[PDB]
Amino acid sequence: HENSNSATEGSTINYTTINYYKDSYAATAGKQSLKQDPDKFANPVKDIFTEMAAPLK
Amino acid sequence: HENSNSATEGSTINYTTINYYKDSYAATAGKQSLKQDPDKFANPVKDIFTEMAAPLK
Amino acid sequence: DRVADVIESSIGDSVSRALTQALPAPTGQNTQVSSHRLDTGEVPALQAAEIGASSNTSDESMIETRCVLNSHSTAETTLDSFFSRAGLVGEIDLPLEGTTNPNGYANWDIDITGYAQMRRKVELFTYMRFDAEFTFVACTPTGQVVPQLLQYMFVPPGAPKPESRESLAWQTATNPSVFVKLTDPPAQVSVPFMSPASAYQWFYDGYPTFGEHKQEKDLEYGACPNNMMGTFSVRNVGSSKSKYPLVVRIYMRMKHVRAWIPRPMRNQNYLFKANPNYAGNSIKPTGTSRTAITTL
Amino acid sequence: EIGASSNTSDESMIETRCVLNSHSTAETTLDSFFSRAGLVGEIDLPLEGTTNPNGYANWDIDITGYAQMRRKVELFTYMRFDAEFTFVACTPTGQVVPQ
Amino acid sequence: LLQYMFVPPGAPKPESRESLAWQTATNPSVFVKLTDPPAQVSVPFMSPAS
Amino acid sequence: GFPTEPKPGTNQFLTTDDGVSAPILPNFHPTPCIHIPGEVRNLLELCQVETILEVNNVPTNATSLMERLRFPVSAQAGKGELCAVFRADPGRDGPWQSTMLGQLCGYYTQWSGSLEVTFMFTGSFMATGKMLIAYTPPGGPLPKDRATAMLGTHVIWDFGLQSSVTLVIPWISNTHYRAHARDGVFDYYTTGLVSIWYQTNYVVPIGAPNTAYIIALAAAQKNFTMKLCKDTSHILQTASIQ
Amino acid sequence: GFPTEPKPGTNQFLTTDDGVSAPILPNFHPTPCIHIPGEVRNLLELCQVETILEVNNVPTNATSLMERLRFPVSAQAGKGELCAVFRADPGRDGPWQSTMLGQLCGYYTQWSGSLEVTFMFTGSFMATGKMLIAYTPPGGPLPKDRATAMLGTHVIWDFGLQSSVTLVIPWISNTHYRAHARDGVFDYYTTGLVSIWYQTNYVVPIGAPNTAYIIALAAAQKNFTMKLCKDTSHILQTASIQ
Amino acid sequence: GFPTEPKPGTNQFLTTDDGVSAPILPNFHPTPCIHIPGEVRNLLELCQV
Amino acid sequence: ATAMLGTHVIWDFGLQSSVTLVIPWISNTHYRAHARDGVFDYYTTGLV
Amino acid sequence: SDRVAQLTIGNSTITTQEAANIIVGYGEWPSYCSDDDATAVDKPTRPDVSVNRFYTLDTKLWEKSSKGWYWKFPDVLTETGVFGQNAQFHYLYRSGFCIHVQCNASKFHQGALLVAILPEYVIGTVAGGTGTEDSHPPYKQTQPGADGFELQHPYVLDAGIPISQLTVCPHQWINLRTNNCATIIVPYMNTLPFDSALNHCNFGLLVVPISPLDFDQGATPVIPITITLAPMCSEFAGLRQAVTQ
Ligand SMILES: Cc1cc(CCCCCCCOc2ccc(C3=NCCO3)cc2)on1
Ligand SMILES: Cc1cc(CCCCCCCOc2ccc(C3=NCCO3)cc2)on1
Repeated sequence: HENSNSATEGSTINYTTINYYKDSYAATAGKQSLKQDPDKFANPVKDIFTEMAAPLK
Repeated sequence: HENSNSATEGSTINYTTINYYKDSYAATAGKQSLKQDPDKFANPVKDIFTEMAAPLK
Repeated sequence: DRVADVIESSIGDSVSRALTQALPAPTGQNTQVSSHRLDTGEVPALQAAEIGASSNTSDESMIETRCVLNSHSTAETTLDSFFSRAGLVGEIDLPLEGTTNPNGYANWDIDITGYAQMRRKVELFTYMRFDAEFTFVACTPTGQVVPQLLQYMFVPPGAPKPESRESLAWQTATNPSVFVKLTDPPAQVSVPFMSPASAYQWFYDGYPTFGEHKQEKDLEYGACPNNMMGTFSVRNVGSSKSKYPLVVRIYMRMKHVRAWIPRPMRNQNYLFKANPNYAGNSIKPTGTSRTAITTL
Repeated sequence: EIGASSNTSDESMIETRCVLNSHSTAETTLDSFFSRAGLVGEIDLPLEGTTNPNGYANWDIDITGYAQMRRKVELFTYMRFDAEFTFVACTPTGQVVPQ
Repeated sequence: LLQYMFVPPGAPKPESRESLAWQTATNPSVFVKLTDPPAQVSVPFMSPAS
Repeated sequence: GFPTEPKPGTNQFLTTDDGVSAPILPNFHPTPCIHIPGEVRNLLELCQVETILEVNNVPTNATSLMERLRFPVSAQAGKGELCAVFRADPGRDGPWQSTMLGQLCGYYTQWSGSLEVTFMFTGSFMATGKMLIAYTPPGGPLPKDRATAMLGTHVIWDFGLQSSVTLVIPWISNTHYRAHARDGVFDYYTTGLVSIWYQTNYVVPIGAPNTAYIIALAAAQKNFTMKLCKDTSHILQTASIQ
Repeated sequence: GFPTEPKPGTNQFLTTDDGVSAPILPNFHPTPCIHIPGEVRNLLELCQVETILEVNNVPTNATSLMERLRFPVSAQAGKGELCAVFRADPGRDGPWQSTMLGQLCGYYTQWSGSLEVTFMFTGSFMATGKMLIAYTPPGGPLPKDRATAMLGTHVIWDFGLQSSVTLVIPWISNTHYRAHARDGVFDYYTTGLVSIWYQTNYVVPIGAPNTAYIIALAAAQKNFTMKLCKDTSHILQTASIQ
Repeated sequence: GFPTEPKPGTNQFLTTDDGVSAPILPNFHPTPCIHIPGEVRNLLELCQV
Repeated sequence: ATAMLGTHVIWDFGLQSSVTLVIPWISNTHYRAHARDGVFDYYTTGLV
Repeated sequence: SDRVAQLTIGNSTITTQEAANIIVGYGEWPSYCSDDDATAVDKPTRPDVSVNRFYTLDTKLWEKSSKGWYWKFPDVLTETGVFGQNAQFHYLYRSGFCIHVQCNASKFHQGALLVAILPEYVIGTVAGGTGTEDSHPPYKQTQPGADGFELQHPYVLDAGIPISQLTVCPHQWINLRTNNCATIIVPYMNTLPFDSALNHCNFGLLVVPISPLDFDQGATPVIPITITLAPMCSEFAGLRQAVTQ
């Protein structure tokens, strides 16, 4: 079959790549899934607040 | 079809290789089965004994 | 039977609370119709930066907006898109006459922090995991292609590093070596994510030894062994003078990239490898300057 | 004295936690360890000399001539395998010539 | 041996044969010998206009 | 052998070409990937994070560099006095260069989307005041007075518990994308101008500082995206790294 | 012919590249493979086999080389006297180099797993005694006395019918794998230290040797694995083999 | 490697040859194509004017 | 820096005029007889 | 119900009536190490309450000229309390932190502090001014422990990086007209499941005055800044004798 040894193993992202060797790290970079999570850096707040509200109550 | 003439013929291990010639010894090294048998060199004892026991009774 | 405080005791919870989720974002967010809003109690525009969160105010709340179906892709902004671009990371000289590397062989310590362009991009993040495609472009200093045979050899840390052009180490019985003519297209090869850590570390705030940490040893601050992948050795294959002065340029293209903890982009000129040192007397502003805040 | 290695487990010598070891053992197979090209022979075809003038040589096929490769194989008493022989030729300077 | 380098507007344009810009860390460059067949590459429809 | 016919492009090394290449380590298996906090997936994730906008990019004494991070606002006397001014263009030289957004733009040739600039007032609790922040779309020359600046997109900001207010610089462009704007000709891609005026006045009781500062934090909105990446110009070093 | 476009890496000879190549002998059929005892499948099989650990790697007289294979233990007088000491690091120079494990490590860049070291007492049946073997994890400097050494992982060994005792050097590391440890900087990957102390004392009746020896045999535990193989440094010959 | 045998025409650059070539910009996405009046499909369209 | 190692509370002045320090029952015995300098200091509660 | 708050760990309770919510670094609560994320096979110690509690480490005086300070973390808490002990006695350490920086003034004072967490905060030197000399920051500067260390070139965070962009890190501001404390909860961040509390500092805490402190004369001129912090989910393994460094 093929060795599962690329850096992105167990990665929550899904890639479709090409390869001609038994080791998967040799595969192309490939096209991949476009999921983002801004809140992680832009809104790491504990108790969220909406824009419509006044951030300080 | 193809000649069955590689060094690992009749080998209890299973390999998946690539080849473009009629002679199988020309095939790649390939990925293969990972079975081990430590006891053969580490415990070639006739009557086994557990770790929990005292080796000499 | 138990003591209760032991039964609740959430000590040993291996999974993290999260608080955020990754959603699909193939295109830019579209704009929806907005109308006038004259009301009390609702203030989008008003924020409290102190909290530490970016303003969540939407365009629709600040002006009457039309509707726009944004189909602009966000694909080119992925880590792979941004990083999977070959770039120069190493340069090796093999001159005939000189003090650099005569004898006909060199040992390049594998370290990508030697060139400013590539270095800055990666120093955008604190941790990075990835495979890479190394391409080696060789020729003479004039850029001329010559009928010469070379041998590149990856030498993992702990392996015998060649001491001469005819070192026994060139038998490369277990190390991976490459033999190429300068007349053949630049050699390219695929490298995995080798390293005992889960990711390469661009910045390691600490020491690696456990000693006294005196003056002389401050040389080891920020030195993280999980990044020293060993050396890359090259020699002209033979037992006599090369006959042609050579140069090898090492290009690296990252692939299957994962990156963590973004940091502020490099501000001052770089001075040394694996060492954020800056020129104290030449501390320049992040960017351009004007004459007054009230004039362009 | 018995001639067997200690079968004592870590768990019996200390209070251990639980660890799910997923480290591969693939790179330790014979093929992984041995399927690596290595130098086993070197042949000279000089112009002027006492070695091999005339323009030809006869190398007795024997891989025991170079230390790196030799030691690896001498790890075992018997070995069965196929092989890929690669021949790298050029002048002593490492120069490529139309020959 | 030559190096071709596409330099999108706004990118540092090389000032000399040894300009730092030739590190081409993000720009797309091509390295070819004049002995190799002419280099050929595929370019998309780049432009803010349609 | 099987009939082939090599074409132009043969043997070329294309930096951005994404193909395959022989693996150096057969059957090698990487170290497991632990779970680490703060994983990034797309750079856009970073562009929506506010960073300090050096509106006051005037000082250079190396002793006063920290002074650029914030501009002053103080009790005025007249009416509609101009506080500060700056270009909305993010990929252009200027204040935006201090921001992570501006920095990441250097890496892409074109961009698109609305921008936001939150201004946080850092004066005393006792100080009040109303300001008028105005975005002046392309073609409009730097407004000479407030009565002119107000004709564009704007917001009247009132100081209160809510320290800061955010000015949204909507994506108002003729083109779908914008290449970095830069004085000559490429000023075609200019975003516009931001001007801050005193709506009423900075008022304060006796016993409180007569002058305080405002801090600008800027980022991109959700409809923001970039394309065609190049290399940052901004920076390039000097003496090969030792 | 069919359109192709050769890429970088063309014509290169990659030692570790695993591809195919024309067979020199068409229709050749190998000699059947008889059944032979002791077939090896994985090197790890060999790493779990105990080999003599030259703890006493001091003597060099070529007449006394056999002396390294075992260290002495003799009737002491005091309390908690130190018997011997050594690094737990297996890929490092030192005692481990005498073992098959240490030798096979030279062939791989990194390793992982617990280690075991069985000590067999070879004195007279009449001699008794209790020893304390202690593994001192990274960061802990070579224990100055027993009272300090005991704070780490250890085992009190009592001499009896069961000649030997085994010290398990559990895999206690910050990283998942370890590259070979070696003085400068790479001491980061050090495993730790093993120290042997007298728990009570070597006791013997009249008519029995006042001094005897202990033999150390070491190997790797079941959770042991290695990766990224390189070439052994340890050895390299001199005058091309005749 | 897989057995091949290059034929005449190898390395030639044929102006009108319609083949493929490596893309310089990975994952690049063009500006949307607005609707514009007067699109031409065939030159014959112009010859009847 | 030493006092903080024990049970404590950081009090911030605000609309809520007061803060309450709870001196939890942390004793070896189930009950305590009145504490008093000599010997009976055994029953001391502690210090605030 | 957002400007008032109470933090309680172990036997410690922090109170506040002018807070500005709580930041949770990279949006993740501190957790213990997975059974498949770990390697060290010995069963760890999880002292719990004796270590996961608030330690009020130090006070700095904010002045109209202050440049700003920083504290490297894992380190800062060594030598102090039972936490410090488990850190010296054990090789491996792992833990998250709840950092509460406090500083108050009157409605008549003004100023703004940037409180951020910068992971792997490697320090640099001025390189001898000319930048030709390859100097290196001393053990006293890289790992100051409590007492922290004052910045000399905050604009570049003494590391050649723009502070203007420091906000891409879990941060929070202390704007006197608005609040009087910052609260940031940081999860364990490293490329390894455990590491040495001694030679490695997972991150640094930066407290920098971006908008200078100011006030008319006569108002109390002593505006202190106090750092209080609490380890969370502290785990230790690799027991030996106690090592200082
Ligand atoms: C065949 C063949 C292949 C090679 C070279 C293989 C190189 C693999 C390099 C992987 C590099 O990963 C790095 C991670 C971090 C750093 C780093 N430098 C300063 C601190 O971080 C450098 C390289 O040589 N011969
Ligand atoms: C075409 C073509 C192919 C060749 C060379 C084929 C060589 C096949 C060699 C197989 C070698 O197997 C060996 C086994 C044992 C020893 C050995 N040397 C010392 C005792 O054992 C050497 C080689 O030449 N031309």
